[PDB]
Amino acid sequence: SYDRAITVFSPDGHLFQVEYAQEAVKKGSTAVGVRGRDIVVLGVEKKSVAKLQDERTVRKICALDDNVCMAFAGLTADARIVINRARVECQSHRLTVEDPVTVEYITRYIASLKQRYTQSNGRRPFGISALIVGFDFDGTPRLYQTDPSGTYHAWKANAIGRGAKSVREFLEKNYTDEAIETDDLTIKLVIKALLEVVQSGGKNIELAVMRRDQSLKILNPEEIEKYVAEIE
Amino acid sequence: DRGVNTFSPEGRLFQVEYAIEAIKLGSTAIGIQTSEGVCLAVEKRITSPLMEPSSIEKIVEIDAHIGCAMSGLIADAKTLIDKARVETQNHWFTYNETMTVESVTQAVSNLALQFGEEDADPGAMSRPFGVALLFGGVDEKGPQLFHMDPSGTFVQCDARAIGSASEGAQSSLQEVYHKSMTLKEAIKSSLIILKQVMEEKLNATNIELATVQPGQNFHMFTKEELEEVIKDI
Amino acid sequence: KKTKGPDAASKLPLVTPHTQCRLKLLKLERIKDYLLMEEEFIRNQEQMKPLEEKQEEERSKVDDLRGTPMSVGTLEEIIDDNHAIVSTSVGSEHYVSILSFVDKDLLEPGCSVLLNHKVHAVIGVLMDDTDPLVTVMKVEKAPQETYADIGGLDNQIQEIKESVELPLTHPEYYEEMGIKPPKGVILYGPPGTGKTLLAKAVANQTSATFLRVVGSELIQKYLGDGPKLVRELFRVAEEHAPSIVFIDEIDAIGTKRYDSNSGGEREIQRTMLELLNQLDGFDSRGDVKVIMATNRIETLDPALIRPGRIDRKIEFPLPDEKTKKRIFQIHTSRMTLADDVTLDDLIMAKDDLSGADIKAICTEAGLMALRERRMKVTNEDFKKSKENVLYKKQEGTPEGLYL
Amino acid sequence: VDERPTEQYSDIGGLDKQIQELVEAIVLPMNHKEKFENLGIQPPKGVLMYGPPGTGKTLLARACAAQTKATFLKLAGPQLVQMFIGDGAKLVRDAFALAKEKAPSIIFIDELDAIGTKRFDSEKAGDREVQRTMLELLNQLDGFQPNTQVKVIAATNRVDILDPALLRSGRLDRKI
Amino acid sequence: PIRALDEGDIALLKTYGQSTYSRQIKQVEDDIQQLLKKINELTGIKESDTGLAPPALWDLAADKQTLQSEQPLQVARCTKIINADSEDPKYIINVKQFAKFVVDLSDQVAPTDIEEGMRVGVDRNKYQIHIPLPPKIDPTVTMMQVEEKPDVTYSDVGGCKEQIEKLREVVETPLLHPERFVNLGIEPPKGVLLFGPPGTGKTLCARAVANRTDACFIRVIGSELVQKYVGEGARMVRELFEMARTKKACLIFFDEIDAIGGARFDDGAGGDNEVQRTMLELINQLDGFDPRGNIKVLMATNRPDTLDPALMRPGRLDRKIEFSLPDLEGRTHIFKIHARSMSVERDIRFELLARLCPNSTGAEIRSVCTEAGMFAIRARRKIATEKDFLEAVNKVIKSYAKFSATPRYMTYN
Ligand SMILES: Nc1ncnc2c1ncn2[C@@H]1O[C@H](COP(=O)(O)OP(=O)(O)OP(=O)(O)O)[C@@H](O)[C@H]1O
Ligand SMILES: Nc1ncnc2c1ncn2[C@@H]1O[C@H](COP(=O)(O)OP(=O)(O)OP(=O)(O)O)[C@@H](O)[C@H]1O
Ligand SMILES: Nc1ncnc2c1ncn2[C@@H]1O[C@H](COP(=O)(O)OP(=O)(O)OP(=O)(O)O)[C@@H](O)[C@H]1O
Ligand SMILES: [Mg+2]
Ligand SMILES: [Mg+2]
Ligand SMILES: [Mg+2]
Repeated sequence: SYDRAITVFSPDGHLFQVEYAQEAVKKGSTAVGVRGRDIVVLGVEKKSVAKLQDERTVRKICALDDNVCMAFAGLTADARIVINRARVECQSHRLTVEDPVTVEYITRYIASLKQRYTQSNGRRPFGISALIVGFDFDGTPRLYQTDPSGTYHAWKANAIGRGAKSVREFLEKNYTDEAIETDDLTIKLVIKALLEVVQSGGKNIELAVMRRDQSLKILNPEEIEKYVAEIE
Repeated sequence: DRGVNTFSPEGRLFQVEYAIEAIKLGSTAIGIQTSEGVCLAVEKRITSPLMEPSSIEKIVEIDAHIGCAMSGLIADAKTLIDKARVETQNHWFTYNETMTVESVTQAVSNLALQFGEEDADPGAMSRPFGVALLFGGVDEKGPQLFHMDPSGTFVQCDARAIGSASEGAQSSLQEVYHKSMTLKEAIKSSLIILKQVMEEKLNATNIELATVQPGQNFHMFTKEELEEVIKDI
Repeated sequence: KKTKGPDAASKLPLVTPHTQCRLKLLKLERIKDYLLMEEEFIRNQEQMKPLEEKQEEERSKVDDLRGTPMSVGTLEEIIDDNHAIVSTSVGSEHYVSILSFVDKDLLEPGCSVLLNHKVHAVIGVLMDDTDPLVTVMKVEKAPQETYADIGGLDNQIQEIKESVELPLTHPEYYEEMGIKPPKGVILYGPPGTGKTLLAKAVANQTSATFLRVVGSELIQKYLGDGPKLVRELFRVAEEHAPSIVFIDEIDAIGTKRYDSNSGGEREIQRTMLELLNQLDGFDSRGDVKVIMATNRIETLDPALIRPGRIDRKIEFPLPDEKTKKRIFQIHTSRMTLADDVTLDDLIMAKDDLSGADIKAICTEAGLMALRERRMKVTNEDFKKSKENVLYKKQEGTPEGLYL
Repeated sequence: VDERPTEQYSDIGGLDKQIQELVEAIVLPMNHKEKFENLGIQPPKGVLMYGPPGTGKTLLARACAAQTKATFLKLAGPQLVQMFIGDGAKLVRDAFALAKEKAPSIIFIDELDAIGTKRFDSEKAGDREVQRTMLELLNQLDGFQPNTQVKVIAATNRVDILDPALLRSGRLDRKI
Repeated sequence: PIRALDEGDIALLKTYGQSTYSRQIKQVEDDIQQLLKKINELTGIKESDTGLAPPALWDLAADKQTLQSEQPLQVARCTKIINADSEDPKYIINVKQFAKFVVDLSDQVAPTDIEEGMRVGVDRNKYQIHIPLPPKIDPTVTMMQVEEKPDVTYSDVGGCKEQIEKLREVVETPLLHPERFVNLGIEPPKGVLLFGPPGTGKTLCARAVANRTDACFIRVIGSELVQKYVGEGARMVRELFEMARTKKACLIFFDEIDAIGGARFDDGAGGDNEVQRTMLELINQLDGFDPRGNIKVLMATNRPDTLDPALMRPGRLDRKIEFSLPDLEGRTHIFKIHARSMSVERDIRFELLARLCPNSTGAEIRSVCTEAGMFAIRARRKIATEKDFLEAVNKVIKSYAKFSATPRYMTYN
């Protein structure tokens, strides 16, 4: 059983392996999530459709539970693994607490999973940052971000991966209650933000929407094209 | 190369020294012990306006009479908090009493520095926790304030400030604190020092304040209360 | 005296319109007119004013007393009013007599002293001994560019202007607060992103005595000549009035010091040490400001980049979106573009496209045009240039690892 | 050495078991020369003080001085090298000279690591005069029979670089 | 399919395009280019043959008197004397680089006035001896004295009190008050080498000493210590120390001694050979069978690890002084010192900037105090503000010119 200390402090007070994993999260794709008044929207900018790849198996938005979904940015394989562990935990909590999980709870579990992978022996930090959205039992929309460092936070909106900060600055100046007044405005808000990073637009961003009662819905390419035209 | 458990020419562990250094990066936190009670304050250090300031919890409760303030690898603080709560409830379950602040800190400290690489455990901790806990609570002995450093060292203190502003926050605490200080006087003095060290103008949204008193349980001030104090301070 | 010897240039006040036009014709005609007027007047007044009673018989006497082939020698410990010691190029200590023509002042030890060939005698002082390998670094034909030629670098141009132009343009602005004007900016960035362009721009509106260096010509093959060429360079800089010395490609003499084992890699270290000592050491430094350009700021020894010697580290990055269109506008002007070759499209796509790439695409585009026997660039003539100029570049991560 | 310093073998520490080895290469063979021939054994006319930096070589050197009464002869590694070709040659020739003159004395060549370096050479050989100086010193040392009494001892802070010839047989042979 | 370009093709191409007045434009430009050359050629670089004192102040003597100076007063040649045969008028001299000789003493000079070792004025033709020459004082060696007082006092050297006291204990008190070192008989430590990260005031303190040295403060321009011809450097250092041992309480500063000193080796071109020889001469002079006297040495470096051991050991340099990064109080004092001449608003809290500038050095503290009012000048104000200073700190240090950790990076709370 390999039991070497992979991540260990360094002078001036830092954890290299945690930083390095963070950059790996950066080089990924750009993913944006915003919390509306009664809707939570996630989007992603696709590096390349490739004209042969079957778009079905390359989904970078998934549902941990009927009321929780997430988007990520980083090593794919690390992302698929983390999602499986979250999915099983969601069912386990349903089994014991007899109630649907809360976005805050599942975020703590996923965050606690990553925290256990930085400090552990003979392991590598997870190379993904995850954006978790969902509607709690009370109905209040929720948005959570988790970094590889294991720190998790609640946001009105934010962006990970390549083209994160610039997008967030765009979000910071352009986010407002008026922009979150209508569902369409929220959806268009997302698209413009990605367009701030992605070039082609309409055909290079995949969008998904979660409502209070309805489960996750992925916008059709026609719907994405229609919204892009409306913005223009 | 340079195993975690290594000794320097001075007899100093390398990892423990680094971890203590990392503490400085964390935000400020002020804890003052008074006969009327123990008060804690902290700087939230909001990264961005989008982030919800409610989800940055720098002051948690361990029991109805114990509170903690953190600074450092907040990700590392989580496991330390969980152990403290379990130990408190285990003590209540067995002895049908409330664990004293020193006992809880001693239990938490015993978790700090229990790390190794070879022949330790299938998944033991490899590295030291980089976080400095200010334990505050009321026990049979009255109000108690204990600071814990990453080295597993806990020592009751009358007034202390941890974080990036510790040096100078301590200095200010020196010029003002005195034995007969009341809780309100401690809270105000704590708020001023936090205001001085905080670059951003101090308002009601960027600072967490909590207090524990012999009568009341652990209490975390709400926005309405926080505004009232900073109004005069 | 500290003569503020300018670039001795600007003889082209600059024709305002660049499009072949009679306005250009008339203006350049005015330029020629004044130039011819000057030539005529100088020749005429040289011929006229019959001062032919010249030569100031007395100066003829002095020249007579100081014979033919005068020799250059180094003055040494001066003994008496009418006596001093000299050292010829062979390093032989003659004992000469200072004649009356020599001003007893201005003759200090170490000052090159003229001599009479036959009877070694200090005949006159020489205040121009600048190393013929150093005087070749004074720009005397100002490069033809203006801050408007460069584009898309506002923030990165204002920074240099606030330490190479304003401090001598409105120096009251600085003293009013007492902050000493920043001295020395290092322009570090990826290849082909400006750097030298901004250097030439600041050379143009100099108002000073620009000195150009290479970054390798300083290194010399004779032990010590290295760490004396730099000394001579900066001595000349301080002797002349306000100056800016551009030590381009400082990556050459800048490698991080190390406990070496060779000799050349120790002489180079000594050269860097001389540079550091003089730029910020026991001394001072008058109105001498140093501009350094490099491709790799991570290699420079921490020391030659310190916030007391090289402040205001500019960060010339790869051009951004709007800057790309600006540079295309500035580099496509003097071409007869067609009506469907608007450049608002060639931008984007590749995230790697520098200013050098832009100029290459613009030039191998006109060259492409001169292949269908046309002088009006075409959109195909531009779309066939991206596949011929931007190539051989490296690539990145394998798709799938990330999105 | 006109000043004739004032060191004595009680102002020096730990210098025993090597102080005596220097004694029987400096004082005894010069003071009482007869009893060395009494058997027929002569202490080689050279002792090299190889030892890590700042261990006390010059200390024992000035100790052998002062209490010598023999007009200690002093030199300097860097001083030997000179500008005009052969000036160092004259310096060394004379240095071993005026030693037969004022016959009673002992010469100490400090910083020997410089005047003599391992036999690297330049294809130009223009900067190889130091090698000529070192060969001259070696020749002088060779031309010396125990009948004459002018000892030579020198220190080298780094015995590594010394030319593995100055230690051959009859040149500096005893090591301390 | 790229067919070449024919001569007719080029000809037509040169003439189908808008050039109403363009041939004339090019011709006139060429005329201007050829006219500049004529203008400068006829106004070429003249009036540069200086070196002539104005034969007006001494105009009267600036005449046949000069010729009288010439002709008589034969120009002599310098030369030393290696012997003076007693009771035998013959002398032996070594001129300098030419050769040695045997010389007779001219009648005009009494033999007593001429001694062994003094410089004689031998004449050409037959090398006879004339008016002796005083001992030389080399120009390079004599061009090193401070001969001034740099405008830096101890007060301005903030942020380090222990360091300044340590330096003062060896550079000032042991010369300005020998009493304290006799009652205990403590030998004043001599030789202080200052370490420190690049830029901390290591040279600032050296300059500060020069303002109260009340003696010579020869500043070794290390670059001058190395010259082409062998032995030049050793002679340079020997003359340095010989002039040192000629006054009372001389202090010699070797700024950036890393240039002249380094680990010895014989691998690469036999090391530096000449440079190492100069280093060895310096070491011998500092310590050896020739007590130095009343001369002290201060040396500074960025990396002491690359110093030759025979020079780092005590004796040559005793009082090593770390110059570590300033503490909080040190930073506050440094800001206060490099802010007292700035038009800054009174309500500025300098105790906060100090915390916000961790692991910085004095040069950084300056570059922050400056470039702080620079933003004010950019805004066209006249009294900078605390916001300006804070923005300067964020744009100078901590984040300096590169801040990679930013995108969703808030793990330290
Ligand atoms: N933003 C820009 N605007 C205008 N011209 C530009 C721009 N960027 C590059 N160029 C042009 O690129 C050409 C290549 O030379 P340039 O001075 O730019 O190189 P550089 O950045 O100094 O290169 P090096 O890395 O080799 O020192 C110049 O003629 C310059 O005009
Ligand atoms: N063994 C020792 N006991 C006492 N003092 C010593 C000893 N060794 C050296 N010293 C002291 O060291 C001081 C400095 O010179 P030192 O004797 O160390 O030179 P060294 O070791 O001979 O030098 P180097 O070998 O580099 O020429 C002397 O004044 C001497 O008193
Ligand atoms: N502690 C300090 N207090 C006040 N000023 C300081 C302090 N440290 C540095 N400075 C300032 O830093 C400026 C730059 O220092 P300088 O580079 O000349 O010397 P140094 O720090 O010794 O570095 P170097 O290694 O280049 O010799 C000085 O003008 C000085 O005023
Ligand atoms: Mg140049
Ligand atoms: Mg050994
Ligand atoms: Mg210095």
